[PDB]
Amino acid sequence: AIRMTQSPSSLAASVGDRVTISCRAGQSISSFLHWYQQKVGKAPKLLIYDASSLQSGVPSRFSGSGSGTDFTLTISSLQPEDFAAYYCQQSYENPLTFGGGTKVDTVAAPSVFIFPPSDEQLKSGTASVVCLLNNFYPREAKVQWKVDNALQSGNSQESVTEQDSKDSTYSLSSTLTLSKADYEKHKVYACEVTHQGLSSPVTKSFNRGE
Amino acid sequence: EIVMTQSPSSLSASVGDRVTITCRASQGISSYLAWYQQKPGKAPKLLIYAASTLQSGVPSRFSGSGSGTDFTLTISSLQPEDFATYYCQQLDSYPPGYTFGQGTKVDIKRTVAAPSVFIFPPSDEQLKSGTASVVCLLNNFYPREAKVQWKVDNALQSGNSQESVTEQDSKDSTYSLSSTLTLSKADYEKHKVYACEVTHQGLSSPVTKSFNRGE
Amino acid sequence: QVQLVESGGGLIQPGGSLRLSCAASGVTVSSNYMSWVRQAPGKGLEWVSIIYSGGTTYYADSVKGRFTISRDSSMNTLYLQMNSLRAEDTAVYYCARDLMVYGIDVWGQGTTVTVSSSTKGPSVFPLAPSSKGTAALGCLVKDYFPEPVTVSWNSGALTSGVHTFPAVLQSSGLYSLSSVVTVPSSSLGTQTYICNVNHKPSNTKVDKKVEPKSC
Amino acid sequence: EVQLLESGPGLVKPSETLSLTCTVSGGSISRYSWSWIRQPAGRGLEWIGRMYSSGGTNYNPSLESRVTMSLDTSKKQFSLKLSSVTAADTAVYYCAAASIDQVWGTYRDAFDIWGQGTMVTVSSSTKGPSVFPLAPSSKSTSGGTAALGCLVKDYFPEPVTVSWNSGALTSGVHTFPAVLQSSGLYSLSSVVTVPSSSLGTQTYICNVNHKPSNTKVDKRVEPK
Amino acid sequence: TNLCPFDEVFNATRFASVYAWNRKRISNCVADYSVLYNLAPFFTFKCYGVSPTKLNDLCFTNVYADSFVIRGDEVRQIAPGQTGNIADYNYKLPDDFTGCVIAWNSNKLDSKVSGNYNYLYRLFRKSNLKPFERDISTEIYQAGNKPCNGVAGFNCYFPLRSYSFRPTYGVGHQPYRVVVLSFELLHAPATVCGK
Repeated sequence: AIRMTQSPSSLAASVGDRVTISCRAGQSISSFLHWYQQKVGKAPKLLIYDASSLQSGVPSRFSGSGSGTDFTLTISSLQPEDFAAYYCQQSYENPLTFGGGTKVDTVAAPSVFIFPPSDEQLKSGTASVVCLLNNFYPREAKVQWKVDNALQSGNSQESVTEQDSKDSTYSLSSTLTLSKADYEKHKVYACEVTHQGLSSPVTKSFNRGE
Repeated sequence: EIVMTQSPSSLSASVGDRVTITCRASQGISSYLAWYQQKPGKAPKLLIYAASTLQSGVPSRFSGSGSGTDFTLTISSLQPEDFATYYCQQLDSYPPGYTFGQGTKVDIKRTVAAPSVFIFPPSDEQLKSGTASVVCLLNNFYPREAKVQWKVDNALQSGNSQESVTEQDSKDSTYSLSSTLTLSKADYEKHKVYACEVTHQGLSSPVTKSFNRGE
Repeated sequence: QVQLVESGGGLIQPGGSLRLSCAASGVTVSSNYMSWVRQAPGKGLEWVSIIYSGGTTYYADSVKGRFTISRDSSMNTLYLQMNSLRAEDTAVYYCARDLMVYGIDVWGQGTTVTVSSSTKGPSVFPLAPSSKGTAALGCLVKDYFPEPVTVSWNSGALTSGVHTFPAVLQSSGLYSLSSVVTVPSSSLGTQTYICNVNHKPSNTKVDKKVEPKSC
Repeated sequence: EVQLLESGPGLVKPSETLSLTCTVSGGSISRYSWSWIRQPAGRGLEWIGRMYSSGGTNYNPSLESRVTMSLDTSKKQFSLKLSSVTAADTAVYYCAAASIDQVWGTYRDAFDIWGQGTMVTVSSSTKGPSVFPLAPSSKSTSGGTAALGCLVKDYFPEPVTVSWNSGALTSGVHTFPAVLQSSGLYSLSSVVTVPSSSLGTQTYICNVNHKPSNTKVDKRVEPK
Repeated sequence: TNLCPFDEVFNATRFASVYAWNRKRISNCVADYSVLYNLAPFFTFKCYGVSPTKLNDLCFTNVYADSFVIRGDEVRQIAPGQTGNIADYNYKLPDDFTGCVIAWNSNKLDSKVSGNYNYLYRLFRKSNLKPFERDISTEIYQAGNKPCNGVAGFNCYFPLRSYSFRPTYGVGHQPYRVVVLSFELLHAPATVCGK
């Protein structure tokens, strides 16, 4: 199989920046290279075919170049809708192969919200506490849980959305799950947030039982 | 011209057997091949086209495979309505022709049955006309393959005999064959011992039935 | 109604001419690959000619310069003009719709062509049972033209154990055939056996009594 | 416009045969090449094979011994069979088609049409979620903006889909990636930020679909 | 002093299908006849109506370069006065064709192990093609009495098929790249001269 190698595997850039992604084939593939854009939770979309030809409706800020072994995707002025994973594909020989992908990721501080467990969930025997960070950039954030001021470690899981196609921000949720009996042993449930957009770490809490 | 060699010429199978028929092309024809089914008195029926694609309406137990020179038709589970004769075709433009295979007859298989051999001298009424027809009968045998050798005073006769085979009997699945040795009256009166030697799978050794002219 | 209907076949002397017709309904002849396929008695299918929807025609080597394929779009009919016919052209002729790689899906019922150089009723000779549990006797229906003949035994009263073989074509151009039956040996002296030979083309009906030969 | 819809088992046992089918609408089947592509979690796209309306097939050699592709032009469908499935066959499976090149060529190796993909999980029973409200309150109301949501808990396998107000509410919706809990069941949250004045005025209903278990729930989320 | 773009036609990395054959209009240039001047024996070279040794001494109004791909058994049809599926339904040359045809075995370029179904051809057409006619229509061919209405069914088939070029096939089923050079001389200024 013709091995395709992309560089970098991930890069962070601002709106208006020039982005360049290299793709190298293990052998000459002439011009049989295609570029795909994949948004979070979406199928891939064809961007460029035959190393340099733009697909219909693709903006002219995208450009492809290269031949033989070495290829490049350039975004001349990055837009909020361009934050995506990018893949090169060769179509010179079977099997068809993809590159490893390149993830393209102003500062905005998160808005922080906290949700106690619902009464419905408590009735069933468990307590999930949810912390929401809304509309922030860059993606890096630290979210810690404190329960009556005890730092939780290993007790929560988080996940992060897609770079919004309008404002290029992220949102994140973190969930702390306890048994109902353990939930009822404590009073103050807090999530602490550290982010570049914040002067200092911030905390939002509630007291069990309002 | 392309020569389509199809084998075997005939094969015997019971209901539920997995049947395989082979077609070999003289030169490469890629996937340009088709398989047909034909029953006595009917038109051919297209089974497979493009070597391995099943024609619409054909049961799924039929399947074709192969590309280039060697091709095989496969009946995974033979059914009663599948006892027929099958052909392969080079459905390719060059070189003209569109040649068919020699064909493969798929008859009903049963236990081996040896034939009953009878020899019939020419009638006195026919000898009065000037021609002598000696007939050898092979009654109710299986399988179809049978070899009949005429001997005239121990001289093996070839070229002056014709054969005829009945279709597989609808009740005991046996075949019956007739062989007619034709001579002039003058030639018939030049020899004494007339015999037909029958070799068959059901016979441990060749069976010979004979008569002497005028006894 | 998707069908092909052949006509125009029949008997003709060698060197003569004959025109076959193929009336189509459902399939448009001028829009398809239309082929003629023939099948001699007891042999396989032989491709004859094809006409492309664009007018391109092709012929087998054995029929080049003698056969010419044509069509009439207004009639939706395929034709095959056969000139300088020979004996080996004797076959059932099928017209068919060729789909190239998709096979030949539509076949006609076939029209019979017989090329031979005169109408004759058959001579019926007895195949007498020998003097030596079950015995075989029969009738030799020899030298007739054309096909076919029908044979019964005891006006249809005897059917069990009857084998009427398919006819063979002799070098003389006349057909020969034999119909045998196996009976218990105890009945040869008490049961009369007559074979009934019917040959409509010659207005010939013959009843031949088969008896054990008297030395 | 040609559309592609994947169908098949969302959950399969080890050593079974996965059978996927892609249904084709809105065009001629004979003008496209038809491909299967998979995307394992944390990996790139992997091409499985291609088929033509002529019956010609090409496979990825690494999968060729386990893969069979078939085309049913009468049903307008093409299918993938994958024998002897393993945990490594857990992926999103996409059907894709190649553009009907005119001057360019014929089957310009460039997948212009994609299906939405289907999640196939290989593990030895499917389980539907419970849906709990994340109710808006003073603790999820910072000034003029309030947050509310649904917690979609204890289901297996992925995926779930969530919409709000039958698709009429899209602004401010954030549906997060599911997390695999230590129980081996997934949990996911979907939240929306809304004007605080709309609490008790706009009805907020999250529409949850867990296709593997055929579980659909419309949960109304009310304050307090 | 522009040179006629012959390298772009012969040295092209990808060729067109026979049903959608590509044509390069070459005019107002100096023809370096050398790609066809000395061709090796493994090249099929047949000229009609004009001699190759005289092409350097002739000026033409326009020279058309038609390129496509067929299989080996079909190259004999790319000629004046020929019939067949390629000649009648894909690429037809006139009876008074003035030019040369060039064809070479491209089994090392257009044949994949798993089959190269990219190259296509037309199988069904209601009538024959006129000389230099290109039909890229993909309408469902009606072979029966009932209208198709874009439905692939009985007596309603798609008019294009794939070649499936595999290297293990015979020479008659291996891909051949064809380049047809037409030499036109009408009432016009002659601009394609030789040197």
